[PDB]
Amino acid sequence: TVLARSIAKEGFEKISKGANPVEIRRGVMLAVDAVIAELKKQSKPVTTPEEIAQVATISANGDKEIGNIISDAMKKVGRKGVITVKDGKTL
Amino acid sequence: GSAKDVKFGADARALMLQGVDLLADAVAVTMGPKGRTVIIEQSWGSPKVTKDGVTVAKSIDLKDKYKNIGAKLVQDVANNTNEEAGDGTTTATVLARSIAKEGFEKISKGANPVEIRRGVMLAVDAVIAELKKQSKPVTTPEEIAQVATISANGDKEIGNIISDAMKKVGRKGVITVKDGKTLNDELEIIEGMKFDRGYISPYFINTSKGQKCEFQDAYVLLSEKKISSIQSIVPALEIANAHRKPLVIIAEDVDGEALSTLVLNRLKVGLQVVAVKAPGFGDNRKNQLKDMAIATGGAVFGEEGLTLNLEDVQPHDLGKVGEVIVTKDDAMLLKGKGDKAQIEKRIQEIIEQLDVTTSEYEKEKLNERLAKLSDGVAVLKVGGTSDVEVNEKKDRVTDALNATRAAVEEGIVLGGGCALLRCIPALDSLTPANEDQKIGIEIIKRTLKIPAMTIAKNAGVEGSLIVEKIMQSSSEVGYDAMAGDFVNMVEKGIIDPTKVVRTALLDAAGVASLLTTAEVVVTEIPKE
Amino acid sequence: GSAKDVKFGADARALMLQGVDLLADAVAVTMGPKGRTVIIEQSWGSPKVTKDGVTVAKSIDLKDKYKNIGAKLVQDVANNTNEEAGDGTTTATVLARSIAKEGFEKISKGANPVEIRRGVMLAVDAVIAELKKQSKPVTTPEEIAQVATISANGDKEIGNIISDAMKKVGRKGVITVKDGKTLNDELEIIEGMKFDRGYISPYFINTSKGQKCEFQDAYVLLSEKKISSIQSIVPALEIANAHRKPLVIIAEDVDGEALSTLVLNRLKVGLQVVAVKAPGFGDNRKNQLKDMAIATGGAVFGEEGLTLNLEDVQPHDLGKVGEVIVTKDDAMLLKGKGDKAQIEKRIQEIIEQLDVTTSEYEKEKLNERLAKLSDGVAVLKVGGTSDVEVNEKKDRVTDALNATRAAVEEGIVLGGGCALLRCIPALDSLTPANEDQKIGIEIIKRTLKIPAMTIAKNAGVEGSLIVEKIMQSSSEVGYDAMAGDFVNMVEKGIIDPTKVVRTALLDAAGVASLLTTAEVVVTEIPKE
Amino acid sequence: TVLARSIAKEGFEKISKGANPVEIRRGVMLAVDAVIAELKKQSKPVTTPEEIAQVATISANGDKEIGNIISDAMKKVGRKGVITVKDGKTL
Ligand SMILES: Nc1ncnc2c1ncn2[C@@H]1O[C@H](COP(=O)(O)OP(=O)(O)O)[C@@H](O)[C@H]1O
Ligand SMILES: Nc1ncnc2c1ncn2[C@@H]1O[C@H](COP(=O)(O)OP(=O)(O)O)[C@@H](O)[C@H]1O
Ligand code: BEF
Ligand code: BEF
Ligand SMILES: [K+]
Ligand SMILES: [K+]
Ligand SMILES: [Mg+2]
Ligand SMILES: [Mg+2]
Repeated sequence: TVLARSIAKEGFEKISKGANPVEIRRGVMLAVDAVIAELKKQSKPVTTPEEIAQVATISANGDKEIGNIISDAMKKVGRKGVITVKDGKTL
Repeated sequence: GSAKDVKFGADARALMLQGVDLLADAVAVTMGPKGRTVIIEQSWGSPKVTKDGVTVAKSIDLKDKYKNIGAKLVQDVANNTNEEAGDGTTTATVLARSIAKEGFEKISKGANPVEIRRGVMLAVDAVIAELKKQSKPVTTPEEIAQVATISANGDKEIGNIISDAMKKVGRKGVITVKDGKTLNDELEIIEGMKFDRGYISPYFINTSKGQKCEFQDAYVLLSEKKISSIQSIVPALEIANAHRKPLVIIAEDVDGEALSTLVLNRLKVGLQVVAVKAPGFGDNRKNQLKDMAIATGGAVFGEEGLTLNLEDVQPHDLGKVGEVIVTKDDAMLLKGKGDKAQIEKRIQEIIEQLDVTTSEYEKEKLNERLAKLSDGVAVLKVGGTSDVEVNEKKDRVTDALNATRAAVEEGIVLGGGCALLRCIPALDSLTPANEDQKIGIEIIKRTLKIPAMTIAKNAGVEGSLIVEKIMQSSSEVGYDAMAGDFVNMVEKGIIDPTKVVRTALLDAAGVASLLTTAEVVVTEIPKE
Repeated sequence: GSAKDVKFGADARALMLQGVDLLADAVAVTMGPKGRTVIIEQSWGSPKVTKDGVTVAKSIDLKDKYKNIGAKLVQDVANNTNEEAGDGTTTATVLARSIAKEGFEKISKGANPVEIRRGVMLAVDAVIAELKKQSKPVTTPEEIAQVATISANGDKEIGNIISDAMKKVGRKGVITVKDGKTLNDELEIIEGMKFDRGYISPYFINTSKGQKCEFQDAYVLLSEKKISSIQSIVPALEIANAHRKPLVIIAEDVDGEALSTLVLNRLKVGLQVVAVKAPGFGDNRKNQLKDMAIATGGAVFGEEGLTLNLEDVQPHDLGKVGEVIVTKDDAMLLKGKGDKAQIEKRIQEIIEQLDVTTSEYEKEKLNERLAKLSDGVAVLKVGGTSDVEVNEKKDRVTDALNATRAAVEEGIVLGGGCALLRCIPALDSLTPANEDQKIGIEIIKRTLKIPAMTIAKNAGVEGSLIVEKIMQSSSEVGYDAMAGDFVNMVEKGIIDPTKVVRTALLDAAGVASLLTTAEVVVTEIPKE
Repeated sequence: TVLARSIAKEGFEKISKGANPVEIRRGVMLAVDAVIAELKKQSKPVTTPEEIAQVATISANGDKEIGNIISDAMKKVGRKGVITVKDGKTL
């Protein structure tokens, strides 16, 4: 959403009388294609079960118990197994 | 009746022209390259984002009764052009406004607006007679790629896909567009026959693969009504087992008894059979099973007034196919040995049956029978990342696709507006019968400049200045509004179907020149 | 009951006269050449664009109760004239207003409005008695073309089409207009009989064309009640196959059993048959099948108190037709060999059957049977590019077509208003019985100038100046408001039916001279 | 006045976020200095008394009596004399 607003805001400024927004669009998508082409180069596969524990901990807003539970559940079922969450009752 | 309100003379003319000017200012921005999109609120979900000048015109409905009269009559122009030609609706709306505005000036007390109407139509007849002279048929498959590329807002992928789809299917083949799912566009050429229905029992799977029943050189049994009993089904299988070939059973349905027979002989020693219901739903399948029969060479059984029965079948009475592929939701027959000399006679029957009638549903399933039977159809799955995007590109693909089919039948002509600008010298030799018809011819002479002028205006340059320098120039020279300089056209690849140019002009002039003959306007009271 | 509001004297006169003036100013602009169209808001779709002066009048309904009374009473003038003659409705509305205005001026305290009414009607009687003297029958087929050309707003193509259609069908033949599809107008002269009903089973198509069954030199089987069984149908077909001619089966219906036999014998060896139901709907078809019978020469089977049965048929008992054409929605019999000496006796029975009765629907289908049978009917499919245009051009075509059919029965007279202007000398010899009757005669004497005056006005010239220079001129001279100069009329081709002139005058004077006798007006309260 | 609006209109378009209106002013005055310096080159002095009648005739909305009257008044008083107008009474 912040990326959407930023492209909207920066787009609703350059619209003068001589600008072609449709070509600006073509350039926007050329740039997006090239940048998602760079992410994949500097990407690296996740191999160790501690990288699973880190990915979980970060997107859970830094809750480290969540990271250990999700890493444990994914070790005992497989990284492409079926984990599913429910409304617990305990504390 | 309803309490009404009347307005006379210049006051009413002004209000309607305000309605016209609004609806045309809204649509004029979407013209040519450097044209611009229009966001329309959809009442239920996310909005539309268009560039087509009918989605823009049909949406805009006005509060005031007099302005709405102007808007409605412009919707009628944009709509008549869309149905008749498929592109050129913005070209129509701007030509319409120009004829209304130029008309709501020459209306003095002594002017005869009806004779002016007659002169306007004298001018239009001469100009569409001049377009047809300077027109030329579309011949090379590079000209097809060009027309498609132009009407798609200069997207060359659209031009190549449509030219490719039209080379492998024929210039009058059947191309159809769908909401794609991937990110890129795809050309899928269905070759052969297929209907949206799978095998009944998941025991016919002999593939050891993705849930398929797969045969080669099979027989076909076509039944109109159900196969209820063991009695009716047994003779066909004796034939199939005797000749030692697989068998497909296409019927309205296979009852649990005949079904229990089929599954049994499949699971033990291993007779090769498989069953599917009919395409459907009612009266249609009766024709469509008949189509399949002559495509493979055989007879539909249980027919109403032939009543070919199942109990007396014979091996020649079964259809023959080279290979059969059946999944859980669809069956495909590929290489029917069906005496092509007779299926062509069939095709000719179905094509006249559509030229005769139209019901939007009989003609729908009608084209289904041609496509399913004829030379494989092309389908175009368009890409995109979000929904509103796909609907835009899909509006452009269809306008690109309609344009090419209107060029192959009626020739091409210069683009950028230069098609009409190159007709004014035709108007300069008209000899009007009186003063009023002279006014009309001058109305058209001015209006022919509007298309080129509105493209330069949208490009950000001076409109009339570009128009003047074109007319001074040669016959093949005109304005490329993207590159922003003058070019030869056909060498550069800017062309439009002559059909779209002439129908756009004709539907606009027709409607507009009648509005300008008005003197009174009667509207319902706006109670609340 | 409902709370009401009363108004007396000059106040009510003024308000009603305000309502009359508005509705008549709206329509007066649509008079003669150089008249101008009027756009009416339709509550649902694109608006109308008319020039007919009743479509303009029946729409205008005013908010105020008193002005609306004026409007309604002018609407009733315009409508009485249309139904009686079919053209001249603008002519009536301006005459009605002129008698109303001149009447709400002479109403002082000592005047008697009802004797003024009596004087007006003495003047009107004298003038329509003068029209009939200066009337002359229309004889040459060129005067037909002129009457049409004039009342169609000067469209000469329309005049040639209606004159041609009336040469090939008879001056009292049956011409009827339809919404055409092409760009130009088409005259189609239907030959024989045709009814709006097609074949039952789509297996009788032997044309390999636009879904037609086409026979030559066929038999006809006319049945009043259904053909249910194989039993009743077989003997007729044995006749048809033996004589080796096709057979058509017009019955109330063909039940599925005899139908199954018909379809069977068609699809194998190939007996030539076809079936259609009766025209309909109830008691009518009983007469129309009998009409069909004697037109071809045969017998209707199952008749009530004759009950000709199907099982004992004979080849003379079947009708014979030279050519048979049946499509998916309509069948046409062309050249029935029916002993013309007897179909003529039938015509005489049906024409006496209409002179006796009138129900607006019994007389409707009555005329359907006459036209269908003898001289064939003409249809006039009108061109145009958009809908509103076709609807406009169609209002003008019908007004021309009503004019020609009202001229061939009651003669022609000068046009441009000169018809009435050449009657004023008749009023100058009336000797009124008292003062009030003199006022009425003077009212009409003034009113007779209104038509010529309102035409010149729309043309942009001085109305009354042209009217005077006409009266000073000879008897054949008057004003061509298109060319803008004085001409002989018949040599120039400006003429009008005497029927439209007198009925417009008579319906206007009739209603207007009664409005002017009013002293009180009672209206419902305008609650909300 | 028409030249002013055209400069205002054309000026209130080029004002984006990165444009410098004050430097645009400097260029405007560079252009104006350059153009009034070209007028003075293609200018020519007025010598004949018919060109006086012509200038007067033009700026008076083409009233030729006015042009001749002002030429006569300026022949009889000097080209830098004093002419002055009053509310006349005659026709
Ligand atoms: N790249 C271009 N340069 C100049 N003119 C063009 C170009 N592309 C299209 N045009 C012209 O613009 C007009 C608009 O065509 P149309 O399909 O009606 O566009 P729209 O769909 O926006 O109305 C056509 O007459 C066409 O020839
Ligand atoms: N070309 C013409 N020149 C002069 N008068 C004409 C011409 N055409 C029609 N008129 C007159 O105008 C009147 C209007 O004709 P009609 O069709 O009844 O009126 P409307 O215009 O309401 O249809 C008629 O009396 C006719 O004689
Ligand atoms: F808006 Be386009 F010319 F159809
Ligand atoms: F409007 Be017309 F006089 F019928
Ligand atoms: K568009
Ligand atoms: K009229
Ligand atoms: Mg379009
Ligand atoms: Mg009329």
